[PDB]
Amino acid sequence: KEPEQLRKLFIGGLSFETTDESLRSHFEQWGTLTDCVVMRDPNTKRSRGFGFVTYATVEEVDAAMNARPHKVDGRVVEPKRAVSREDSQRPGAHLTVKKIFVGGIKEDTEEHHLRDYFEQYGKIEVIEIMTDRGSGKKRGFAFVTFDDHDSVDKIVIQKYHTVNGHNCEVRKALSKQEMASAS
DNA sequence: TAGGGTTAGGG
Repeated sequence: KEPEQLRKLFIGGLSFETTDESLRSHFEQWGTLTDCVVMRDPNTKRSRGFGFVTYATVEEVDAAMNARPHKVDGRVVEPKRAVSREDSQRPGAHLTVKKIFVGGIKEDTEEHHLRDYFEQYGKIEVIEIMTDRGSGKKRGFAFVTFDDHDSVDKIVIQKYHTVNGHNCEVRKALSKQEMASAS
């Protein structure tokens, strides 16, 4: 059995009217639900506008994500891979982005090294292996842009990534200003 | 639109 964290989707933008039951009614169309909850304010019981659904397998999660866009109780909602409580504290953890930062890549890394690891996650649009503009020296990191934000979301929730023979660190790309704001 | 009484003892 796969870990609960990887079987779970965050569902944002729920209608006020959505309950555990109507959410379940919709998302069971793509597999067995082991968990399904709408988050509510404890005192007022009013919906917080989001919840979670958990499938019995990650394959069912993939099937649900392939069926976007999802309309639940008359509202288009925003399903996202569930980011752990720990990781949710990091700058940019919940951004909707198509680009990843790939850190700690060998100096002799070439585009094909990145394709041979990342193409299995989604359609690649742009690969940029970064060099210093003045010196031409390799800087040890790259950016990869995909055609679907879910490709990025599914990558960054995994721990290890092997490029050009060795582990690298993969994070959602923060803009120049976001990087400054995160410092 | 980021979590449900779900996060650092006591030796």
